[PDB]
Amino acid sequence: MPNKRNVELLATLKENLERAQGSFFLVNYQGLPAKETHALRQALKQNGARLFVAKNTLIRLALKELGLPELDGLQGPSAVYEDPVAAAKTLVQFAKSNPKGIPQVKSGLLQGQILTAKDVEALAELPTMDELRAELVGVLQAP
Amino acid sequence: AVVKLQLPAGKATPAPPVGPALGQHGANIMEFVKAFNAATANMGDAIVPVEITIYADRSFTFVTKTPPASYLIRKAAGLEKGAHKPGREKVGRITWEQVLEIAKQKMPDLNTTDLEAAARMIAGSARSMGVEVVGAPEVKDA
Amino acid sequence: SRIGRLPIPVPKGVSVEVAPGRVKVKGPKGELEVPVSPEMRVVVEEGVVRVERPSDERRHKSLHGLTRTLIANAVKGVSEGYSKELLIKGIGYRARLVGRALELTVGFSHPVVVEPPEGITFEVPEPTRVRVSGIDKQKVGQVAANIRAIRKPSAYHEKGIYYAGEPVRLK
RNA sequence: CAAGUCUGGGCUAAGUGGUAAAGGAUGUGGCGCCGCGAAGACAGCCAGGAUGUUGGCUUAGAAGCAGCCAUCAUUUAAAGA
Ligand SMILES: [Mg+2]
Ligand SMILES: [Mg+2]
Ligand SMILES: [Mg+2]
Ligand SMILES: [Mg+2]
Ligand SMILES: [Mg+2]
Ligand SMILES: [Mg+2]
Repeated sequence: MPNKRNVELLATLKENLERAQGSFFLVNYQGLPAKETHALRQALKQNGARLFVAKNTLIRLALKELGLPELDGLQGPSAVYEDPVAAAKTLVQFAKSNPKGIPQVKSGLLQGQILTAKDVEALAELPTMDELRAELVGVLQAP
Repeated sequence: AVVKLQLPAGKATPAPPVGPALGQHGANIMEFVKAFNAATANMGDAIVPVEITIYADRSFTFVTKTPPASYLIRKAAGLEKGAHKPGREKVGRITWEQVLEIAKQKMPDLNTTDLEAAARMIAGSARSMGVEVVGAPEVKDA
Repeated sequence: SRIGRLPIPVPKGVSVEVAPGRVKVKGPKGELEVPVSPEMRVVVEEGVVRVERPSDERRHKSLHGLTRTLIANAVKGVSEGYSKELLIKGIGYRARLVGRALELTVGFSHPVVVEPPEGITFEVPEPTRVRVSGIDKQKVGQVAANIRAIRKPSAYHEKGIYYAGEPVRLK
């Protein structure tokens, strides 16, 4: 039982759980047809905005560590993510949607503090609730 | 996929292997022996890559993003007309002055941009050619 | 690890009888007896049929996998048991059907007339290719063997009767 | 061919027995050690294995696969010019 240094500095480096607060965290695999998405091997000199390895290593037992509340997007645990630039700019910089560029990227599970589901359709399709919040300055009660 | 070249220094040569073999390749070759001929014109021979693409039909694609790995080598760097028995003799020795930022041209695409990257990439067929050249006198850890 | 001997096979439109040293399959495409060892209980269960062995020693284990694969194979037997391509590469070479019988020409002073044994059926759609309809598995793989053996498939030249792959070609 | 198809335990599938060695062997049975494994090993199979590239040296060209050789260096789940 080495528990090889492949798990040791790649078991999170306890990072992104405490880095770019370790929640909102969500969907979408360790890899499928390698042509398209991208800033794959291009996030300026690192892959600080992607991940490297190991579904069995960390996710099975890593632990509860470092949070924000519950859950649930679409589904549950098999393969996940890493970034600081979540739901709004999570999708003007990566992972467009439905199906995608390449052939239709697939699946994962989330947990932030905004109460609800899917994480694909309404939250993650270049939704400019930044440029449609100068719409609220007179809405819902005013004369 | 769809890849080959056109070269060497200037006055492009569509020879029996370098451009008359454009049949079931792209075939609009009267005006595009001239729209590449300013994209390898007035640069100088050391390698000068050629990027060529695929289509549904017949013409009009891109050229190149960088000529590295022996080019910014044998202009003035490393004095590397790196003679036969590729050289454990110092066929020519430098530092990272005509290697590191002679080409920040490298930065378009080798997937790592910050310069211990495609700098030391092109010090592959330059630096480790027998005389692994030097980047410093070895930083002095402390 | 992960032995071919003790998984559990399959249902749905096929029979099973267990004599003490033979199992009779008898599904929709015909029937297949399976000569089988008289050690090795072959116990039949719901829509599956496992085989277990009386000891766990080197000589009983080899007999275990064999008798599983032997039954399973007779069950895909009685549902689509045929196979075997025989693409006929090379220039003068053409196969054709006459009667129930295959007559192929691979460059001798004569055509070679194969006839099909029972439970075997010849197909030559597109006559540089000839498929073998079979129920069994091993009689099928045989008649395809024999057909292939008639002509080469060299080894210096892409002529002969070919299964699949293999550009071998020495020069 | 006189007296056990005697009694318990295990071995061998060669008619060895009923023989001849160096040497060999996933025959087979038994005692050991050591390596890797349910933070998931060994088979398979599913996916990806590059760029600048043609590495330089030789060169109608070798662009891993005609070669004599510096065989780099980043990058990166991971990929030997
Ligand atoms: Mg007597
Ligand atoms: Mg006795
Ligand atoms: Mg004897
Ligand atoms: Mg003898
Ligand atoms: Mg011996
Ligand atoms: Mg043994």
